[PDB]
Amino acid sequence: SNADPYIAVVSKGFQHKFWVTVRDGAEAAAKQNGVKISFVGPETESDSKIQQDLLDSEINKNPDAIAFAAVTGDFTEQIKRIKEKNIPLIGFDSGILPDQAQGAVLATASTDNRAAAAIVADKMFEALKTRIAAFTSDNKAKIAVLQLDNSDTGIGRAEGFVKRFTELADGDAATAGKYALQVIVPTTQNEADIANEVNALRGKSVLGIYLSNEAMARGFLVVYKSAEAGAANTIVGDAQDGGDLVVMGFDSGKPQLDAIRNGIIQGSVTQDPYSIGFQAVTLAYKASKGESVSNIDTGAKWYDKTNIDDPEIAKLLYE
Repeated sequence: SNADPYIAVVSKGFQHKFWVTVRDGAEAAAKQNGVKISFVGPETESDSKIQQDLLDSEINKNPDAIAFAAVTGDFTEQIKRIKEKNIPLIGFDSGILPDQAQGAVLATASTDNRAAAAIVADKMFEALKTRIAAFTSDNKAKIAVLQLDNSDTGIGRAEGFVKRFTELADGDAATAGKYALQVIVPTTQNEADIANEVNALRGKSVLGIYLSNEAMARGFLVVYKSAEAGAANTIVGDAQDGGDLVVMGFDSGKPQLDAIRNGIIQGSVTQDPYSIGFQAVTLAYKASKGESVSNIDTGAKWYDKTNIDDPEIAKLLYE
């Protein structure tokens, strides 16, 4: 309220420790602007019904504004009510799916998925361009894209890579026509479903694999477990040309970080969770004051063995 400023932040919960850092960012912005926040989310990201309930509970408080990062599910009833109550609504992280927003979402603070994925395409092209030139139109080099789902996030993290990789590889006459991108969506983001898709990529089948999220990386790591020559379940010698698989990811988490340290994954892109949270509350606060707001791109950064322990990179990663 005016006398006791209050903004509701409905998050994806703490299944993934990324969200501890987002909370830190949010609490910082809240203190800077003199506003109390709630920071509430489901126990796991599959608990859509509890996230619906928590969002309803917060709407009922008549907060000055709401910042929202939707898990998978249908929040149209809640967003419809927000719109009717004229509560300013901000998305953050993946925010509100566009087909649910109903004209009510003023602005969103988030990573640009397509741009982050394009960084991975740039690095993959760099790594594979000489290797691809050895293939032919009748026997193309293959790069697999493990797309996490058919949501806005999965589509954008896949499309961003595909668009940029195609631009680079068609633009270079030594590579054009000699490659094919294989876009694979596992039937769920559960372990067996992802591992079973990664199984078809064994045995000198592909040159590279792009892992669109942490769940993809975990599933991949069920199957590939070493970057030593001659070792069980190794990336070494298992590429389509008998070289080593070039595998790149997105986000972090301990299994992924260890895979980068151990040389199984060449590198990944990280988001800036603190900034996501800080900018979410900032936008919400400004919108609560009737100030004009606009989408904010919090960006993404490549990380690899060379910079993983740099303090400014380390602070973006999570276990």
